[PDB]
Amino acid sequence: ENEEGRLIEKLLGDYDKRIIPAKTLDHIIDVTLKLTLTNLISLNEKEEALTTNVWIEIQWNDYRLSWNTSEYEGIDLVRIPSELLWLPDVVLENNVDGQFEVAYYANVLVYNDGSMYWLPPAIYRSTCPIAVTYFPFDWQNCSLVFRSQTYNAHEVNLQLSAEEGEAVEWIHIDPEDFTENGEWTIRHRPAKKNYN
Amino acid sequence: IVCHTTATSPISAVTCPPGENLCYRKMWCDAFCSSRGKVVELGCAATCPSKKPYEEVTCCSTDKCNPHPKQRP
Amino acid sequence: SEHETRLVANLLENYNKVIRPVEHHTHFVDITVGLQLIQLISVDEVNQIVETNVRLRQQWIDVRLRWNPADYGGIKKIRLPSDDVWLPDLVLYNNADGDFAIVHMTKLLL
Amino acid sequence: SEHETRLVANLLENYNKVIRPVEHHTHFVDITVGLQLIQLISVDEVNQIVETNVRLRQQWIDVRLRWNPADYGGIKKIRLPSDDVWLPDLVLYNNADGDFAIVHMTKLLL
Amino acid sequence: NEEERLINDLLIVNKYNKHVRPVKHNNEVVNIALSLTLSNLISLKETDET
Amino acid sequence: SVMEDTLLSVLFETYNPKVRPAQTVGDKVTVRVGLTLTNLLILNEKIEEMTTNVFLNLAWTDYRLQWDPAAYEGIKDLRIPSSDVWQPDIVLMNNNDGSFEITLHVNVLVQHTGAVSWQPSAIYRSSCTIKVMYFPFDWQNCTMVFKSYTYDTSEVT
Ligand SMILES: *[C@@H]1O[C@H](CO)[C@@H](O)[C@H](O)[C@H]1NC(C)=O
Repeated sequence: ENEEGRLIEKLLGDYDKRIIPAKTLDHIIDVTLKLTLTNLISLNEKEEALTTNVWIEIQWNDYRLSWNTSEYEGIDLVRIPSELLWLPDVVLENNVDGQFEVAYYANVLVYNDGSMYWLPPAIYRSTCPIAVTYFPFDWQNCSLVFRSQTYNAHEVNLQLSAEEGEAVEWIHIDPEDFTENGEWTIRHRPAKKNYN
Repeated sequence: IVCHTTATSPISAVTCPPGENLCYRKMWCDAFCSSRGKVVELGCAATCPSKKPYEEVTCCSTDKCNPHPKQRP
Repeated sequence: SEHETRLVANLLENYNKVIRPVEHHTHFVDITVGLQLIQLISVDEVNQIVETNVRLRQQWIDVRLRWNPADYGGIKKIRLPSDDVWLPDLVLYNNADGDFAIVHMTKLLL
Repeated sequence: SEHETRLVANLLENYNKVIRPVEHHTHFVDITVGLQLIQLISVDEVNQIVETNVRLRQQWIDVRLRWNPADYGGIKKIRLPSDDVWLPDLVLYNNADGDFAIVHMTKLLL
Repeated sequence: NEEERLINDLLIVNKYNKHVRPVKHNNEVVNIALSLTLSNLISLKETDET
Repeated sequence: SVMEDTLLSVLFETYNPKVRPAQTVGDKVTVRVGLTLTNLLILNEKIEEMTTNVFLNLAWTDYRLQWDPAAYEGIKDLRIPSSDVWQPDIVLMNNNDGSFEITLHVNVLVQHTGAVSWQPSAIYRSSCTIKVMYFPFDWQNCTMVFKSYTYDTSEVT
């Protein structure tokens, strides 16, 4: 009799995934995302498209999925499929194809305080224009632009992750389990919040 | 010697065979650098393995120098 | 929010996404259409095909989707899914080899 | 079969597939994984990608899906669909451009 | 809206089944008239024969 | 047709399509597998692939889909969506893509005896080994293997 069922059926009962979890008016959902490059697959100079396999880590808080561990035998962490929850529609806008969304809709780790850790992997065909001038001795500045195509800034506040109180203003790359592409070498990998 | 080793599940305090009496501890954070923290490798060694720019090694000569950072020797 | 949950439950309770939003079948629903061009992806001069990335802005009123904010905590906007409400079937007549209508069921502002 | 119909109704009655198959949340699910390689389709040396046709054999126990054969006519095996029961989120980490998880349900054996 | 009442009296009230041919007796035929309008001829790739 | 609605309501009250029809525990279902070739499209030898447009011709007996036509205005045969009846997972195993199942889910033909005929269509991409010794003066075998993915001899014949 997994105590996680009692809990999940209590939470998802009286839960609408269409509804932003704003506790009240005036409340902006602080959505914290972080990118992890797994493979650089291609930069088709003809199509002018960069192909990447990334694990993007979305983090946010849903006040509706909070509970008291004492009532559930100490359970502080539950996995709920993302198809059942409200998610911020964080997408790749600078895509050439129409794949705005992620590839694998992984489960969302839900903590007792309402914290949500979603680590969905994605395969993105971005658009980055080429600078042919010095081809083939060229370096390209290819961007991945992430924004919510549903919610605005009065609703969600996109921000970068804060690990150890310092902002993660860069793409994370495992120095041991990262295979360099074969034609393209990564020199810089910054990340900044931009406003139009 | 009595070293802590990650070559078991769960972690164990096992004594090293003859030839290795240096308890080492490698650490480095991979793609899960945030949700989990740095990796933790522990065990036995005859000589302190090499170090790379991203690693964080600590080898000793005593018993149980290399506990998980969330424990004590 | 409890308010927005209650609101979205009471707005879609007796709502049929199959009927136009009109008080009488004779009247029309005016849809303000707008195209936002983002990038020109390709031009096949052989197949005579132009490939573009666009946003099809559409505005219209749904008389069945009204509410008083005073009774719902001051709410004046929500972000309903698009498969939940009536939508116009805007089709690209001069479509070549792609999709005629919209297939990305993005949320809408109400 | 009528026995198997009543059984498939009684198994999935109050069964939730979002919850791990464990009598207690402290226990673990032991999934015996196996890989059956069928053919090597391609080795892209440029993009460094290898296509393989594999069968990802997976075995585990769901104590919520146990029954007494004497009460169902001697049935000891059925072929439930995968989408109807809990499945482990096995994922190919070093996936380049394909699917990270399994996308073919392919009814399982119970 | 009159359409809301009608589309109910047709599909739900009268228990319309969409997996049944529109015939009073299962011995009549449903005549389907189909035409074809060519909007545009995109290709005749001779290599793929399509 | 009102008799068709009534008959369908009757048949599918307690009918579950996840369940293999065995009127008696231990029986096997007999599935007849034929193939109608409509076009051999391509036999690309660079990837060892074979593309065809075929109709599978499947036939089996479901003891649950029986009725007396005298009680239903002489209805001796029904056309029923394939998703509503039990069908065996007859698939192309030797595919080169990952498309085991058929493409077009035409509706089955059910007779009052329980005889279910399904003639679905598929653009199948099968793998065949190419013998590169006498190319282009070559002859290829290029089979198409068919079986139920999940049901075995103990279950279907
Ligand atoms: C959690 O539940 C227990 C009852 O098991 C109760 O005693 C305790 O006060 C609760 N904690 C909070 C923070 O409400």
